[PDB]
Amino acid sequence: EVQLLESGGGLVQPGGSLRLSCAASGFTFSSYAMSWVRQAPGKGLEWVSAISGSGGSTYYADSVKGRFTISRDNSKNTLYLQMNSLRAEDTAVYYCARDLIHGVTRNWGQGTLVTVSSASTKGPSVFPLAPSSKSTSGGTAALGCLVKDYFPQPVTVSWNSGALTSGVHTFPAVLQSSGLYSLSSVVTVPSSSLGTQTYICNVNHKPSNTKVDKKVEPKS
Amino acid sequence: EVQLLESGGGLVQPGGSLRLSCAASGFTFSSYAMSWVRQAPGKGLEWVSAISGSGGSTYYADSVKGRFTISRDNSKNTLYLQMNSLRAEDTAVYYCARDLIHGVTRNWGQGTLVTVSSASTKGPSVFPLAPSSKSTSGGTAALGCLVKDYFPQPVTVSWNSGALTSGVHTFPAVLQSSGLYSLSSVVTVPSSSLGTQTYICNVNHKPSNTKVDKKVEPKS
Amino acid sequence: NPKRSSDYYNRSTSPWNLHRNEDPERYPSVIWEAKCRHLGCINADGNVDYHMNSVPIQQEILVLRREPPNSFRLEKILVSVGCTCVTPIVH
Amino acid sequence: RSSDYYNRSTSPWNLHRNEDPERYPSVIWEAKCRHLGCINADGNVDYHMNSVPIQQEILVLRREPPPNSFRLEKILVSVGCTCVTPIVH
Amino acid sequence: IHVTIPADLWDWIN
Amino acid sequence: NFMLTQPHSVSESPGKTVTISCTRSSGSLANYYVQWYQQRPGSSPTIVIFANNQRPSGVPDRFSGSIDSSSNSASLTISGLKTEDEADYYCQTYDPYSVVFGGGTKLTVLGQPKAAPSVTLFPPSSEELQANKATLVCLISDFYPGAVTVAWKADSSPVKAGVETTTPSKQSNNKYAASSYLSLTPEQWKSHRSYSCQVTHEGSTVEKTVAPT
Amino acid sequence: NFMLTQPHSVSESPGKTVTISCTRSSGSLANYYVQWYQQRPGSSPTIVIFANNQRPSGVPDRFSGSIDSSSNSASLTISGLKTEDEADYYCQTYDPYSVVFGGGTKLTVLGQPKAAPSVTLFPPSSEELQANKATLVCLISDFYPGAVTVAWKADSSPVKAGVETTTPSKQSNNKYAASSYLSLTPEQWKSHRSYSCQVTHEGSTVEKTVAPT
Ligand SMILES: CNC(=O)[C@H]1Cc2ccc(cc2)NC(=O)[C@@H](NC(=O)c2ccnn2C)Cc2cc(ccc2Cl)Oc2ccc(cc2)C2(CCCC2)CC(=O)N1
Repeated sequence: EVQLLESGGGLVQPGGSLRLSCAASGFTFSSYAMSWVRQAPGKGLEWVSAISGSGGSTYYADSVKGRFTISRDNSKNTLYLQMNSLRAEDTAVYYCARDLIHGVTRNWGQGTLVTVSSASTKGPSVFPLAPSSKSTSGGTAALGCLVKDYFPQPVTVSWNSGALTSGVHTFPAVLQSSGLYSLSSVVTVPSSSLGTQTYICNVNHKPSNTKVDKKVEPKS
Repeated sequence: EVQLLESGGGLVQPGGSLRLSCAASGFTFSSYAMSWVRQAPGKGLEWVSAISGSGGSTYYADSVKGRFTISRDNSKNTLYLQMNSLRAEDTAVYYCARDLIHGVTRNWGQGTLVTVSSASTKGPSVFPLAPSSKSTSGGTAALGCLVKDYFPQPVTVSWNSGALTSGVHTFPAVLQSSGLYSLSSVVTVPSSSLGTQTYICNVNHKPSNTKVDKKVEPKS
Repeated sequence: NPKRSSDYYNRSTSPWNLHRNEDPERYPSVIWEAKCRHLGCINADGNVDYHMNSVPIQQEILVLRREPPNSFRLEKILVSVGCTCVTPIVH
Repeated sequence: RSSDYYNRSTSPWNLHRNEDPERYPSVIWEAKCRHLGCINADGNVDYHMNSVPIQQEILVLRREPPPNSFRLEKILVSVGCTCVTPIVH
Repeated sequence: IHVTIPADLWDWIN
Repeated sequence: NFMLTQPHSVSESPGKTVTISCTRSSGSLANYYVQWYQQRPGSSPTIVIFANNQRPSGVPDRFSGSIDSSSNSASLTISGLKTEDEADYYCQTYDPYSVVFGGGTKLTVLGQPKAAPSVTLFPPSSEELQANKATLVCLISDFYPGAVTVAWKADSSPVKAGVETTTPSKQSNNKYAASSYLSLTPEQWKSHRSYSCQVTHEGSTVEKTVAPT
Repeated sequence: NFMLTQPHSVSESPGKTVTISCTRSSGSLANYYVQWYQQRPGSSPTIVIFANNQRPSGVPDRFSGSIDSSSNSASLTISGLKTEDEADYYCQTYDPYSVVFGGGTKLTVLGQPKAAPSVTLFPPSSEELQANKATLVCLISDFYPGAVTVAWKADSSPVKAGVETTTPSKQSNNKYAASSYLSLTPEQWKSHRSYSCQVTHEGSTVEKTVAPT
């Protein structure tokens, strides 16, 4: 089975550099042309660069010429994208792709997120969203966690270390005018379980190495 | 320029064997498929055998399967045809041919005559055909050579070792009811050159390893 | 084995098979040789097309041999690496 | 001088001299595909297929460190080109 | 004279 | 260089045949293979069609590709349209140097049931107020279709300053979710009797209210 | 296996267009390239057309090749026919194993002028007579058309015994040559006053005579 595993994405300042890797397995790597394609959040797919099986021929989109370099190591089954002179507009998920011939992509990787911004890494502050009479109705109570002001994406939230999945709703993040993200995660529980069952939200913001386990309880 | 030179033809007894060669020059021999094609006197062209450039694939006409073997020596730029169990119906001029792909012949050699017969070789008796007042046409006079009773074909005739070519007419051979061949060659020369210029016909009969240089002079 | 390094042998319009040539008295002992699968080439519709031919691409390579069959002899051998498609019309 | 398949192939190639004085043989002729596509029936470069080099792993002699000692190195050389298609039949 | 040769080549010599 | 033009969106009813076209601006469409990709929310693209009309294993027989040289366009046809076919679709082709994707087509499948949103409003936490900050969180979930209007009130007065609302996105249950945040100072929070989040969906408005202490 | 059928002969006047067809008995003609060869008297074949319609350099623009899949036949067309086009023409094609030639077509260019033969008669040489043999050699050249009558006379009497005459053969200039040999004993040669070779062509006769000593 064809596997394409991208690595190397993260947060970089404009003018900065970053090297992406794509580790290929499940096919004879040296006999395939390879490509990089990117996608900015909520936007379309944009071709970046391509390389022949041998590495002898390389191709670039006008938007990245002179700044990016595609290369490959056929002994290591790896495709690279050296990205220099980065700018805000290069922010995107970058996908590695296997081509049957030049321009015919057959397989896509999972992608690696590249963020180019003048803002620096910021771990979130995690606040409990306590259950109350205003978050209750028809035997259910809503409780949650506010994951405020983090950068860059992504964050992950679980409840009670993954043991609580029923009634969980983690919302998509808001991008504030400040340039920072915020998200919330809520769980709807039987109102009779409040002050009997412990509810903890487990927040992880891997870009800033922030892990927060916040206990959420009724207020008194 | 493409050159294909066949060798090896001559007389064989029925049931006998013979090997033909074809020396190729003027092209990259090992990158061409080659063929043997034969032609019995006054009959059509008949494909005999073919071989791939590498020698890895060989092809035979049904009429020669099992009996003939096509082969090539790419280091010597030579094509061979080994013929075993020869029969009278194999009598023909054999041509070497260069193919651009299997079945598409682009160049032909000069051919080599193979005669399959129980009749014995006989070298020619060469007689002068002297010019006289009965062979003169004013300023020009005809003189010649009678090449009598030879077997098999062919004979070749030149005059004065090839220095005399203008006015030469070598006639097609007669096949006598005896199974022997006879031919004549005539040259028209200035009548003023008779008894001043030496005229010699050079007769070659390769099948009997005989060469005859007959001096032709006016009779008195 | 070249099957594990490249799959052009299966994707080519002049596909080939790889055959193991074994010789204990020679170094390397095993040599993989390409043998064209078809006389013609595979066209657009997936059919063997006889307006073209699959031909092996050969390379002259030096090899080590034990002669007589302390001493070693360097011998030149021709090996088929793959196949290409040739046509009688040059453009 | 030994073969003209380089000119007659649907995936034709040119031969380029790779020079290295610290390697034996010093000169190695490498195939470089003439086109990205392959030559079709009408004589046109067709981009529904690609000309790709056929590479061979070959051992060479090298002077390491870069007069007395040598190292046997495995190198990859392009011998010719073949035509590949994205549809396998 | 030193010639750096792989393990498989020396094994074949002996 | 060249462009590929696709419709921004296509809406069709289930069981029907839908066609997504892809027009090439320059260069002959028939000289280069056309690929079609499907992309579901938060997922990598998958190939639906490659080399104009080749369908990989795992792709339903309902998907087919074609090309029209006269109009210089390629088409992705989906017969017996299903709600699971909802996704973004991109056409892609190339020339001897470049590779180009179309802008993408958002495919919508009509006739899905309307679902009213579940709304919860949380006041600022004690911890945040202590840090001299205050955020009201209005969570909106399980609604269909995705169009929703969010308005905030300080007592009965509309408030636009400090509000950040997400564009709604599909959940794993195929309904939408959205959130709205109202940023206030602790002084603004404590000086009003209440704050409300008003959510309008399919002409009905639900209002949630929170008050200090 | 398969056959290729061609007409035994084709004829046309100079400046006109001539077509030679070649019909394949089994297998599709369009799956395999068709070649056409010209063969002049006593010469190797030369290629006129290869790969259905490719004309090598040196071959006049007047020669062209075509194929007709509906009739499973190939054609060699010669426009502006010249006298130098008189020759035998062979079509050739193949299958994945075999290579096949057609039976050949003799091309005759009509309206060529009548040409009287040049006749040379030689008596037996002194050398041959000494070897107890005697041959009279009658050489006939440059006649057109090919039909010729050769008769021998001992004095005025017709001779049929001991005569060997060739069938006329085509020369490179389209005219014909022939030879006739009369074998005699030296006694028969010496016992007659003369011998004659009488060559009749198109109703006109040339008679050459030789006599002993
Ligand atoms: C157009 N042609 C060219 O440019 C090159 C192309 C080439 C071809 C072959 C090799 C190198 C290059 N190398 C081998 O054959 C090696 N064996 C192998 O890799 C080998 C053995 C078995 N399976 N494999 C892969 C042995 C070897 C040979 C050496 C040095 C070191 C070693 Cl380890 O010296 C040489 C002397 C002569 C030549 C090549 C190399 C010839 C080609 C054969 C005879 C003439 C000319 C010339 O330069 N040709």
